[PDB]
Amino acid sequence: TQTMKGLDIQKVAGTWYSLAMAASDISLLDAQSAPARVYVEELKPTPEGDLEFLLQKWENGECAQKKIIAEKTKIPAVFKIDALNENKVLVLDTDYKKYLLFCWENSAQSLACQCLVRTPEVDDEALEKFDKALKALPMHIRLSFNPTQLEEQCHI
Amino acid sequence: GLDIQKVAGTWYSLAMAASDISLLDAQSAPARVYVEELKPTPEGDLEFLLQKWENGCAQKKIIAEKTKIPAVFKIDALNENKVLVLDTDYKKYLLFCWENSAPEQSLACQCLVRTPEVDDEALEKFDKALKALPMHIRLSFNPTQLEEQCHI
Ligand SMILES: CNCCCN1c2ccccc2CCc2ccccc21
Ligand SMILES: CNCCCN1c2ccccc2CCc2ccccc21
Ligand SMILES: CNCCCN1c2ccccc2CCc2ccccc21
Ligand SMILES: CNCCCN1c2ccccc2CCc2ccccc21
Ligand SMILES: [Cl-]
Repeated sequence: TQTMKGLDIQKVAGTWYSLAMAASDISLLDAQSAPARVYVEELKPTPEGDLEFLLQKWENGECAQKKIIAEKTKIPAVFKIDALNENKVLVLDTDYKKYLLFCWENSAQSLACQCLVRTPEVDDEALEKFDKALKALPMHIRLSFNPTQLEEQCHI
Repeated sequence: GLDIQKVAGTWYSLAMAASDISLLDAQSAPARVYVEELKPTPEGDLEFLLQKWENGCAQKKIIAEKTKIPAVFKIDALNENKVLVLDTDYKKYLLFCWENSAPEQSLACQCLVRTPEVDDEALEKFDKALKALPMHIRLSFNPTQLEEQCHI
């Protein structure tokens, strides 16, 4: 999986909306509570060059929040979220101002990718770049959300 | 022009898409139905033999009655539910949609193939047909899922 060259995380800070999602396996995304059914609400880079994700997910009939710190690695658009180097964040592309494409990757191979946007509207260009970036990847499910869902907790 | 005799026989649901996530987001979801067989009738109707996952595979026959429009079939007498055949080469793939027009229109489309194998060309024709439709969920099956009927 190829990641962005020359990513500056200082330019990704702020609130985001998970516009579309895709995964290598149906059961990662299909259920409301599926393991990869996670909604990115905010990105916060640290001075150290780590990337904090503020996430929402449906559990046990309620929307829950979690902060995940993705730690910098030797590769500038690749972050680790465990000590065992099993789970990674891969940033594929961003124009900073409108959209950001990234994947969760687990190499115990599971892949769940998202198209994030800065404003809670459909961006056809962002969706097109998302689809193009996914062309090389073995995705078996894709989901996209309407503007109304983008503004509700857990995209209800 | 669609020839319903040539669409007869065994099929496999390779991929599915729908206008609404909740139509396809569980084995239990209303549009999560797998096509096993198409049978044309002498009267020019099209029988869909389906399987649906229920409490861990149940079989269902639905008759799609011919209309005055070719490749458009009605499932009920209230003209609420329709089958639209989008495209087929008879021997490899068939694309179709369930449609319902009862406050928002529902659409659920499939790519059927003649053998339980991934067909990248058929999946590409399906992807092209869906570009003009407002689909919010899409999923495709691997050869294991193709052979295991309703089980994925
Ligand atoms: C079956 N439990 C799934 C894990 C829950 N999860 C949450 C919880 C709330 C919001 C986001 C997430 C995503 C990932 C994560 C990370 C760390 C602990 C729990 C969770
Ligand atoms: C497989 N690890 C936990 C499952 C959910 N998860 C995914 C999903 C697909 C690919 C990788 C990962 C890595 C960790 C992670 C982090 C936050 C949400 C979901 C997930
Ligand atoms: C492996 N590439 C799949 C080809 C297109 N495909 C996509 C595309 C992007 C994300 C997910 C999927 C899942 C399967 C699917 C189902 C129906 C049409 C296209 C696709
Ligand atoms: C009784 N089932 C009604 C809904 C499921 N359904 C759908 C789904 C989406 C769009 C149209 C339809 C038409 C009816 C029908 C026929 C066969 C399988 C599913 C469905
Ligand atoms: Cl989608």
